[PDB]
Amino acid sequence: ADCGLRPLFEKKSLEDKTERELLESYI
Amino acid sequence: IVEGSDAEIGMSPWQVMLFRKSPQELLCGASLISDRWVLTAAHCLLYPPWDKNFTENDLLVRIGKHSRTRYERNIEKISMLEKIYIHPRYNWRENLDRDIALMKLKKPVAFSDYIHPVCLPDRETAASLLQAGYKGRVTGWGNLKETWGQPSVLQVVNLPIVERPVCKDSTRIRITDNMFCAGYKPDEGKRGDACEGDSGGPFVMKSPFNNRWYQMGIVSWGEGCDRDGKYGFYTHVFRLKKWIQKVIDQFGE
DNA sequence: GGTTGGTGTGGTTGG
Ligand SMILES: *C[C@@](*)(O)[C@H](CCCNC(N)=[NH2+])NC(=O)[C@@H]1CCCN1C(=O)[C@H](N)Cc1ccccc1
Repeated sequence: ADCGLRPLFEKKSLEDKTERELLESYI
Repeated sequence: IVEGSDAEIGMSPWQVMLFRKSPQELLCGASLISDRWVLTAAHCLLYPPWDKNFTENDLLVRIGKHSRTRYERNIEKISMLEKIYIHPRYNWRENLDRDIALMKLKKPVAFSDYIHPVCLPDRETAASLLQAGYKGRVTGWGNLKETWGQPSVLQVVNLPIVERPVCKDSTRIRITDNMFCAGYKPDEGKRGDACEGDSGGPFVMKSPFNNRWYQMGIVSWGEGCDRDGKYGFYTHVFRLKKWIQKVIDQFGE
């Protein structure tokens, strides 16, 4: 259902110090 | 993990640590793909060539960790395996083809700030994401160097998916379609990789479709940790979903 | 385990 959406990261519209590396890949 | 960092709290609500009863030690990582089912690499449970043959009995699942060492007193949660299912074509002899195993927990894991399941790859997401140069995220309490020494904490590393072929001229091992390799290239001037301890580890992705995270890989093998010219072989979770979804949908949670 | 605080999320250097 509500898979892969973190209650402290996605879920409070914050992102990790490295997440960003990952969507900069996909260019 | 090799050449990586501390996981920040709640960076992987999914990440599970599966680790021995007696002696009380760690054997692998798992990912919680739902309140009752856990995804691990099989070789964690069975490698006849070293006597690995653990049983629902001899193994322990512990969800919501952070520290390697301490028992996270009010976040960390320990569970009872009801059954394990190795994949019929698991090939422990040769090269680890569909080196996967599900295991269904005794009773359902309550979800939390800390416990949350990952997304399982849809055919679609699989199409768009699994591509070379694209980064993915691997995690765990594994050796810090191939040899020595271990984290007191969950390490996380960001590695790039490697070209299908490149993988190949890396290892004489007979590589297959239920295998994807991942790494920084010799010269790509960036490092990290999984390690002896890591296995079953989720190798996740974030669809910028919905911003959900996806398990794509699983830690499988490769030669050493961070060998210049070597790349970690994960498990095409996708590639093997149907068997994956057959069972959950057969006797699953 | 280790700085009675923090995901070793209370209040017992352990458990
Ligand atoms: C259990 C594990 O976590 C581990 C994953 C480590 C892989 N290293 C890197 N950098 N990705 N798996 C293993 O060590 C497996 C299980 C048994 C042997 N093995 C290996 O990866 C060997 N190092 C190589 C191998 C030998 C025979 C068949 C397949 C692979």
